[PDB]
Amino acid sequence: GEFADKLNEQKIAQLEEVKQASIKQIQDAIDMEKSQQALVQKRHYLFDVQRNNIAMALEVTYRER
Amino acid sequence: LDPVQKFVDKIREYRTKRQTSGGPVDAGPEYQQDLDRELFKLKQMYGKADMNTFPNFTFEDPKFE
Repeated sequence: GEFADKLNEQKIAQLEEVKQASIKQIQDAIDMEKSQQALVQKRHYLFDVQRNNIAMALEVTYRER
Repeated sequence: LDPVQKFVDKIREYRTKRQTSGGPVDAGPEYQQDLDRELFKLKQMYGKADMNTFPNFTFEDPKFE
């Protein structure tokens, strides 16, 4: 009788870790993708701020002259 | 006011002054001194350049903070 219960509870326990892993991994495929998307567009802006800053600073300078 | 009118006497003296061409009438060395003094304050106000001349320009490089 017990033969089943231990095995069964074993068998469930498994798919319980299986569903778990599975969520946790796909959440990670997810994070990775956000990391990427960010490094994409995202990062250029830093340099864009910088280039913009220059452009302005020359204009102000020209005008001031 | 009627006697008060008799302006005449002032004009005449205006007239003899105005009729005089040889600098400012009855010089007195002070005139130049005062002149020079005020001529100096204006230098202070307007700057140490030759106001008879068109200005030089060397422009500042831009500045970044």
